[PDB]
Amino acid sequence: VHGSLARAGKVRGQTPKVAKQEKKKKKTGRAKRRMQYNRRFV
Amino acid sequence: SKQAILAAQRRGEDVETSKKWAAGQNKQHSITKNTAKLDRETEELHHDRVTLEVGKVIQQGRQSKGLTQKDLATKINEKPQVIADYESGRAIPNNQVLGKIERAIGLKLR
Amino acid sequence: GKCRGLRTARKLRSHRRDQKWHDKQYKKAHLGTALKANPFGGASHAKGIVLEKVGVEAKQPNSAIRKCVRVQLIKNGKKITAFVPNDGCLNFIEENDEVLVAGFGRKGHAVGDIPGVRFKVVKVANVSLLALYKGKKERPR
Amino acid sequence: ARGPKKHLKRVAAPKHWMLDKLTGVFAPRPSTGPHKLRECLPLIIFLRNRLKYALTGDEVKKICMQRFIKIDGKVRTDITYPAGFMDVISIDKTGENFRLIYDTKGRFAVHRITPEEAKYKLCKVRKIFVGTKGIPHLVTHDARTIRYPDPLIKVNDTIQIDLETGKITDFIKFDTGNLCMVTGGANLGRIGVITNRERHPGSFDVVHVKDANGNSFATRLSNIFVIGKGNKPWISLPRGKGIRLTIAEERDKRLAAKQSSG
Amino acid sequence: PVARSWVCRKTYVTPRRPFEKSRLDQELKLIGEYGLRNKREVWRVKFTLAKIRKAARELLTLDEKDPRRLFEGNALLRRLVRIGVLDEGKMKLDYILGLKIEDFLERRLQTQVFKLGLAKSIHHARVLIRQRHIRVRKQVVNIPSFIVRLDSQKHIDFSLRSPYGGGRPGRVKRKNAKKGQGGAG
Amino acid sequence: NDTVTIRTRKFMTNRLLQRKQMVIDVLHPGKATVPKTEIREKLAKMYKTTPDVIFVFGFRTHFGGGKTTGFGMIYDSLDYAKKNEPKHRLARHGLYEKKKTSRKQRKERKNRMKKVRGTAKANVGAGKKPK
RNA sequence: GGUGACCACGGGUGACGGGGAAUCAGGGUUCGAUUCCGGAGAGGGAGCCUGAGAAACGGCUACCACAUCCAAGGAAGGCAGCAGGCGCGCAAAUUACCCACUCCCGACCCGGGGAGGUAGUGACGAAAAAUAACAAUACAGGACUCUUUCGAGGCCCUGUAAUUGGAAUGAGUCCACUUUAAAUCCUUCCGCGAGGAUCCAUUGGAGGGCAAGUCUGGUGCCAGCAGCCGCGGUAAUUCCAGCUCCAA
Ligand SMILES: [Mg+2]
Ligand SMILES: [Mg+2]
Ligand SMILES: [Mg+2]
Ligand SMILES: [Mg+2]
Ligand SMILES: [Mg+2]
Ligand SMILES: [Mg+2]
Ligand SMILES: [Mg+2]
Ligand SMILES: [Mg+2]
Repeated sequence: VHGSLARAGKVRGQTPKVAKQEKKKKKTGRAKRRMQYNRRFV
Repeated sequence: SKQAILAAQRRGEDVETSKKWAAGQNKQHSITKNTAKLDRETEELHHDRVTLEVGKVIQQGRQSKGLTQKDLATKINEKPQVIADYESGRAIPNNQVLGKIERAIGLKLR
Repeated sequence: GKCRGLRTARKLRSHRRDQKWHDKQYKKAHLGTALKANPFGGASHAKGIVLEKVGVEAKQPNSAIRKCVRVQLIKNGKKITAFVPNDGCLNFIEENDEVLVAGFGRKGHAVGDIPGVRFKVVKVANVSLLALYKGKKERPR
Repeated sequence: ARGPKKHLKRVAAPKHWMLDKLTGVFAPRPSTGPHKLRECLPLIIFLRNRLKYALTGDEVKKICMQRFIKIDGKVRTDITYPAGFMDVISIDKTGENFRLIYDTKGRFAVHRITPEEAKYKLCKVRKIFVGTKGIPHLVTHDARTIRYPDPLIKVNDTIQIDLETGKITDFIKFDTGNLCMVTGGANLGRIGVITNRERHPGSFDVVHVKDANGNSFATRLSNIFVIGKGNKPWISLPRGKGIRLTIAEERDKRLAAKQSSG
Repeated sequence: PVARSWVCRKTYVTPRRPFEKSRLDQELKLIGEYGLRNKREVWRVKFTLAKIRKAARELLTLDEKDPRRLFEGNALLRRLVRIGVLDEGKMKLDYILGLKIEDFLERRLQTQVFKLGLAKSIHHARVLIRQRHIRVRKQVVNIPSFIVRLDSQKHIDFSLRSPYGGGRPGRVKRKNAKKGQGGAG
Repeated sequence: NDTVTIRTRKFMTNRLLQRKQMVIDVLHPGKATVPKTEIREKLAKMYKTTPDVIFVFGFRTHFGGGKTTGFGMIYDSLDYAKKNEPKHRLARHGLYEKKKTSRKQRKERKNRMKKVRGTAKANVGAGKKPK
C-alpha cells in the first residue's frame, strides 16, 4: 500500500464545531398539514 | 375573512382557493424595493442611504455585547462587508437585514 | 416477415426462445455463469474479515484517494474490495475487524469514479457504520 | 398414506354443511355408514349448528348418550353418524320428527313432519340381483337389502318402505311424467316432472326435467330421485317446493318481505 | 395446523410520479379543506372511487338486459344512493362515472359534524370525534372516517356522557372548581 | 342497581338438557360492567326461580358503554345442573372444587410408571422414591 | 420388433405437482419450500414381523457414517414432532399454561392427545388512528382601503411567540367488574393524570432528472459527494456544518 491514505477524515476534523440552537418544537400530523395549507393557499 | 369563510363552508359552497405567489420555497434574499415601481420610474433618481444615527446604534449595541463585525455577520448569516457598510453609512437599507440585526443586538432600528 | 399461419405456434415459440438467448439480461439471469462468478453467490449482503486498508485512485477527470478495505468473505472465502463511505469512516475500521458488505448499487457494476469496486461497507464489527459516523454508538471496547 | 384417513380439515368439509372458518381446524368427519361422506349430514352438526340444542360437542355427546335420538326408528348414539337424504330423525322427547331433504340451494333444510308421516321413507333402487336358492334381492340408496321384492320393481325406481319392519309398502316406476327431486349436481334440490330420458350406451344417461314454472333442466340419471306418482309428491315438500328462484326475483321477494315486516 | 384467516388487503395506492406540482397542490387543497391527517387518506378515498369506477366500466361494457349487468348495476347504484354520494334521479351507471372524491369526502363523520353546526372549524370537528363526544344514533363513534349514511344522518348528536350533552363536567372543570372551593368558603 | 335492566332474546327451552337457554342483554348506562351475581339473581326474580340453577357466561360489553351481551341457562333442578354442565362453570360459583396437579407432573409420573413393570407394589411406589 | 427433427435418447434444474401469488389497458412476464388436496422421506441403502391396512422407522434385523454408557465382559441409539442447544450463515420466536374449544383414538357420557387451543417474543406484512382545539392581546409578512407610499384599522388574512383564560381529552398510574380452563389484552368504569401541554417525531433531501437556498462559516482537484450527467485547484447553488426550506 502506497501510504497515501494518511489524511483520512481531514475536513470533518478541521470544521469548527457550531452548536445547535434551541427552537420550539414543530407541529406534527394534522396540525402541521393545516399550517402548511394555510401558508400556501388563501 | 375567517368568519365568512367558515360561514360559507357550513353550507352551499362558493369559496375560491388560490395559491400564493412565493408559496412553498425559501427566497434567501427578499427584495427591498418593488420592481413594478422601479421599472416604471423614470423621474426620481436617488437612493437614500442609512443614516449615521443608525450606524452609531448598531456600533454601540454590538460593542456592548462583546461582539465583532465578523461575529455579528456570521450570526445573522451575512458577509462582513454588508455589516461594515451598514455601520459606515454607505449601504442602501434593507428592511429584512435590518430586522435580523435588531433581533441580533436587541435594539430597534426603524 | 414472420409466419402468420394458424398452425405455426411451434415455429413462433421455438424462434422466440432461441432469440431470447440473445439479450444480455436473460442470459445473465439464466446461464449460471454470472451466479457462479459473483462472490456473494446471489445473496444481498455478506460478512468478511478486513485484510488491509487500501486507497484507490479515482478515475479521470476526478482526482482523489477513495478509501477502501480488502475483505475476505467468511463463506467461499473469495477476496473483494469494498468502499468505506463517509468523510472519516476509514478510521473506525481497524485491521482484522469483521464487517458486513453490501452491493454498491448497480447490480455487480462499478459505480462512479472508483475503478473496479462493487461493494461498500455497512456495519463494521457489529455496530453500524452510520451510527458510528453520527455518534449514535461507539466501538465495543 | 399407509391406510385409511380418520380426520377431516375444516375447509375440506362439504360446502353445504355451512361450517365457518375461525372456530376450528377440523370438521366432524362422518363415520362410515349408509350414506356417502359428501352426501350426508352427521348428527353433531344437525343437533348443534341447525337446531342449536347444543353449544359444544360435549353437549351433543351427552344428549346422544341419553339414548333419545332416533334415526329411521333406531337409537343412534354415534354423534358423527351420517344421517343422509330422505332419512327421518325423531327426538320423541320433545316430539319433532324431522326429515332430511334438500332445499333449493342444495343444503339440508330443517323440515318438520307429522308423527303419522314419520312411519315411512322413500328409497331408490340401485341394484336387483338373485341370491342363492334363486331368491331376489334389491339394494336401495341406503345400504338396505330387501329380500323378496315385487318382481315389477326395477333399478332407479323408488319404493316406499315403512320403518321398524323394513318391508316394502309401495313403489312407483321411473317413467316419463313422474315427480322427481335432483339429489346431486348443479340442480340439487330442485323438483320437477320428468319429460325425457335419452340414453347414451357406455356413458351416463341424462334426464330432462321441467319444473312447475316451465324452467326445463337436465341432469344425470344417478341424480334423480322420483318422489311422486305423476304430479303429487308422496312426502311433504319443504318450503319453496323445489322451485329455484333467480337472484333478481329472490332479491325482490326479500325486499317485499322486509317492507311488510319493517 | 392453525385456525387463522390471513386474509387482508391494502386500501390505497401511491401515485406513479412523486413531486408532481399540480397533483401536490390538489391533494393539499383536499387535505386542508377537509381536515385530513396525511396524503394516505386522500389516496385511500381515491382508491375507493377507482374501484367503484372499474366495476361500473366493466358493467357498462356488458350488454343491456344481461342479468349480471342488471343485478350488479342495481346493487351498486343502491349502495351509492344509500351513502348519499349519488342522487335518486341519477340511477344510471353513467352518473356513477361522473363522480368525484369531493363527493365521498363530504360524507365523512368529521365533515358532517362540522357542517351540522355541531362543532365549528373542521379541525375542531376532528378532535371532538376523537375525544368521544359524538354519537350516531345511539352508538358512540370515535372514527373521523366513518361514512354517514342518509338514513343515519338526522341522528348525529352529542353523546349523553360528554360535557356537551348530559352532565358530569370534565376533569379540568372539576379540578378548577374543587381548587376554587378549597381556596374559598 | 336502581337503573339496570335485563332483556332476554333468542329464548329456547330444550328438554334434551332439561334447561332453558337464552341470550341476555344488560343495560348499565353509567356504571361499569355488571357482576354476574346480581345478573343471576335478577334472572332468578325474572323467571320465578332460585339463583342456584342459573349459570351465566360470556359477557362482552359494547364500545362506549351501555349494552352488554351474554348467555345464560336456567336449569330445572340442581341435580341436572351438576349432571350436564361444564365443570368450570360449576367451579365458578363453587360446586366442583378440583385439585389437579400440573400436566408436566402427570406426564413424568406416567413415563416413570411405564419404566417399571408389572408388580403392583413397584408400579405404585414408582412415585414414592424420586420425591 | 419398438421410439425419434411433430425433438426420441441424453444432460441440466438454484425442479416436489396443483389449487394459487406478485405485477396490471389488452396481451403477457415472473413466483408457488410454506397451513387445502396429491406425492415422497424419516442419517444412508437394504430386508422383514404383526395386521384389514406398513416394506412402519416416537417397530425389528443387518451393513455403512456418526455417536452414548461401561467395573471393558457388554449394553443402548435416530428431533425433516413440540420446545431448546451447537453449527451454518445476510437470514428466522418460549426447554411457558391447558384439554375449556375443534376434532381424533379407546373396552369408553368418565381416560388420553406439544393434534389443537392459549399466552410469550415479533416494525414480515395488512387495518384503524394521537402528538392539540378554541378565544384574545402584542410583533413582523401579504392582495387592502381610509388622503397618494408616510399616520391608521372602520379592515382581512397568515404567521414564529416558553403573552395569557379556561375548557376538552386520551398516553400513562390504577380499584373493581367483565374476559378466560386460570389468566392476559381489548371493552366498561371509580380515583389521579397537560401550558415550553419538556407527555419534545422521525428518516431522507435542497444543481438537473425531481418538490425545495446561488444564505453564511470552513476546506481548497485535499477531504469528500455523486444510481446517471457531474461538483471540489483559496468568492463551492453539489463536500463538512449552522440556519432556513422540501417530501413522506
Ligand atoms: Mg410480405
Ligand atoms: Mg429439490
Ligand atoms: Mg407447493
Ligand atoms: Mg400435505
Ligand atoms: Mg414411508
Ligand atoms: Mg424403513
Ligand atoms: Mg410524542
Ligand atoms: Mg447543505
